[PDB]
Amino acid sequence: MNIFEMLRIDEGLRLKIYKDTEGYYTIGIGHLLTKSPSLNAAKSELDKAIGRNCNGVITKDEAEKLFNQDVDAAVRGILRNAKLKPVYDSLDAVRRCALINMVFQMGETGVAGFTNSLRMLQQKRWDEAAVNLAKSRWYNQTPNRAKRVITTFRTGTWDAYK
Ligand SMILES: [Cl-]
Ligand SMILES: [Cl-]
Repeated sequence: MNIFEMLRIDEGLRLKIYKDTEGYYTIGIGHLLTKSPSLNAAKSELDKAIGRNCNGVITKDEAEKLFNQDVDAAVRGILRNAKLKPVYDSLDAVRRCALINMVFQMGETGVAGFTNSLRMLQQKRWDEAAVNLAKSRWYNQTPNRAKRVITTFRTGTWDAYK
């Protein structure tokens, strides 16, 4: 299993503008378009993203293209971030996927806000980091996904996804 497969499980795939768990306009594989209430602001962001007139709908190829860009951007952001980079470098391959997952869903900033959990992952205190990660809005708002990512951190295997 790889990052793409993991995130595809967590975000699903939709070819028409949709609202995410938070009520924000999204398309494809978790590609956030806008936080603006306007469906028109979304359609416009969509056209800009695709470079064509989409009218709120895209093909699977287009969805996958956006997906490739988003994962690449997530990874490059972690590698450029002073707070994230060191955690990342310290982890094993599977657990690195889990940090990418969080950054994809919640942005660099968000993640960088989990100070204490980050410190615990760095020290490799798995069970304790797991407990701390759960004490978050993230866990309360999307418990099944959070559980999956959290289990990945705790065990270092893909069991939660299998
Ligand atoms: Cl809490
Ligand atoms: Cl969930």
